[PDB]
Amino acid sequence: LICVNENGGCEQYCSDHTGTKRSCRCHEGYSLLADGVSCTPTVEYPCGKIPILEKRNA
Amino acid sequence: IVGGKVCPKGECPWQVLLLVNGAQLCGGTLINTIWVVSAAHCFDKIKNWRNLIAVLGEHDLSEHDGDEQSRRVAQVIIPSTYVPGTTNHDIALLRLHQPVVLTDHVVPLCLPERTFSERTLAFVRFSLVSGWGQLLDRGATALELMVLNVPRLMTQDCLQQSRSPNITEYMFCAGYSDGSKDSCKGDSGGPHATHYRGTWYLTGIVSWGQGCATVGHFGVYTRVSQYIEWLQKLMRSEPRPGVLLRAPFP
Ligand SMILES: Nc1nc2ccccc2[nH]1
Ligand SMILES: Nc1nc2ccccc2[nH]1
Ligand SMILES: Nc1nc2ccccc2[nH]1
Ligand SMILES: Nc1nc2ccccc2[nH]1
Ligand SMILES: [Ca+2]
Ligand SMILES: [Cl-]
Ligand SMILES: [Cl-]
Repeated sequence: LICVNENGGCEQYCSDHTGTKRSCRCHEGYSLLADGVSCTPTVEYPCGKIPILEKRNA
Repeated sequence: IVGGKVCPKGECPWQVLLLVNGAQLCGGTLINTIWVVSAAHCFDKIKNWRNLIAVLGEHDLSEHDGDEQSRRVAQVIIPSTYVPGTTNHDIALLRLHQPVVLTDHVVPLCLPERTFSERTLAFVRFSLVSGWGQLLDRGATALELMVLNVPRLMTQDCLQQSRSPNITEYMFCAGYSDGSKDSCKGDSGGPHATHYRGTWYLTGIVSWGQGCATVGHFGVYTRVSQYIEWLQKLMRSEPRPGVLLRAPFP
């Protein structure tokens, strides 16, 4: 997998590593799940999410 | 904003209103609790730098509902390459004097990594632009916050479809050339926000155009991806005396 195609499969940020290696990362206020691609909020108000809508579908 | 709709209260929670002596100046984007991104040109005619206020949680300008949070702007940081009265490098980083409190109505927009922004976000066709600017060319400004969805053009196609400053690599075009839908005066400095897999990111800053919703022309936005490292470095720096700071770019 490579970051220039389909975001490396990452939900957020992607780093290419020497070889056929890729690492996904998440923004502050999120952590990477064991799938190695998804980001989940670690705080009440993570950036880029709209609380009234997140609650409207919780 | 011309041809958009009211942003329902709390759905544009990163939107900032900048005031000078209580009067509407510009918009801006909150990116964490003490930092706001706006447009350099918003500050071309500031006389007393100590009367700039940032308001978060704002929606309807005719009433106070208690979700609003005002802060003094302690620093306006502008790149060395910006020249007053011109269009290129139209970006400013504003330090608030005290953090805002994150709430349902006050939330930062994510400042993305450069590669992610260049390789991924730059290809998301539509993004949202917002503000309390003019609802019409030569018309009154909005009392309620407006938002508009606009498509992004590759610069080659912007130049081909348009019919005066260049569109530099520090800019991009977005919107419509039929005169129906645009950002306008007063929206300057506000967010062009891009959704990707459930999260929103800052990709542009309301910057300039030929009038507002002028047929044959598109809106122009500062290409934030060019400034990510410049911004990140300034956010790790200690404050300096004096509100206006010019900082080397790159
Ligand atoms: N960091 C963190 N992640 C959480 C997920 C569910 C509830 C509380 C949590 N705190
Ligand atoms: N209130 C609260 N605290 C949280 C921490 C992590 C994820 C979600 C959360 N909601
Ligand atoms: N007001 C104002 N804004 C400026 C931006 C760059 C250099 C000088 C400036 N003066
Ligand atoms: N498209 C567009 N963006 C603008 C920002 C300030 C003034 C006029 C403008 N027209
Ligand atoms: Ca209000
Ligand atoms: Cl420093
Ligand atoms: Cl000063």
